[PDB]
Amino acid sequence: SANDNTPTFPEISYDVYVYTDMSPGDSVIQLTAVDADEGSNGEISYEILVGGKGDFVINKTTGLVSIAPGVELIVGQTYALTVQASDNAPPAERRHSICTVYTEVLPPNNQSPPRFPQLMYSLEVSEAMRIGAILLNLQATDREGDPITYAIENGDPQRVFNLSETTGILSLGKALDRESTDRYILIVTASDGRPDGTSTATVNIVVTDVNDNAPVFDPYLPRNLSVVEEEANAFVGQVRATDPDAGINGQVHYSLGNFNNLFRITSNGSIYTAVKLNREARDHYELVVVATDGAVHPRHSTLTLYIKVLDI
Ligand SMILES: [Ca+2]
Ligand SMILES: [Ca+2]
Ligand SMILES: [Ca+2]
Ligand SMILES: [Ca+2]
Ligand SMILES: [Ca+2]
Repeated sequence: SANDNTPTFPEISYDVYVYTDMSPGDSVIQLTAVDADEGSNGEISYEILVGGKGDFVINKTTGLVSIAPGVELIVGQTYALTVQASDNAPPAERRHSICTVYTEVLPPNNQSPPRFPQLMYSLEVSEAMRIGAILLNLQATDREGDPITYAIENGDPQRVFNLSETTGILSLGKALDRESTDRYILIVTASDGRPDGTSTATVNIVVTDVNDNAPVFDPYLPRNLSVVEEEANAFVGQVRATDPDAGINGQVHYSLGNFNNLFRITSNGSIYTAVKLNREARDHYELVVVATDGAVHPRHSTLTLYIKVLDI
């Protein structure tokens, strides 16, 4: 006879779920539309029209949608597959119907780990930062809404830092000092709860300097010194101090607390007689030299030297 019946699906739409762990060729859904108008015209030919985006395919005669060749399914991905049941009458006398498949990609067994907003974090702290002061909230959220367990794993042997098990706030647990340790680099972890479900991340704490160390003089350098009389710019002796702080806070500058019209001092701390010294006038000069770090909010140190002038 003629073509008299339209190839029809039983439903309008299909919600079906797909996973990350799937491989090419794995069956997604068997769609079967009835035409039942027997002839060439009773014989159906399926086809995805649009919305597969290269990650899906249907077998023409069977009506079976499968994962396409060579594709990796990204998680949390929407797809809407319009699939067309075409009957095999001539093009003139053809009939068509449509059906839409609504798919979402999931994680393997639908449970990713909890993920951090970043893979690395760069912090900065002053060694002077108050104990208990919060450094960083590590709010790593969990796709499925599971409860999170935070904890540091490596990079903190001291436990100088405390990461709240529940809240993910990173407080400071013991007092910082920069000379002890100049920077910490932690490894931190969120837990889904099961072993498969745990992400990692790295925090890079960098401690910055305060002037909390006065320049200390070398203990062994000579304090009891000699000089020749009747000589301007004559060498007397040398002092030396150091500062375990850094920057301008590390640089030491030598100054004289007395006798600065008589004696002078260099950048390096060498002391010279600025004028023609004399034994008949003054054979005991008890001089005090001062080291001051060249810093904002500076610190001082003193050293009384014992200079006794000789003649020859
Ligand atoms: Ca038909
Ligand atoms: Ca999870
Ligand atoms: Ca310090
Ligand atoms: Ca200092
Ligand atoms: Ca310091």
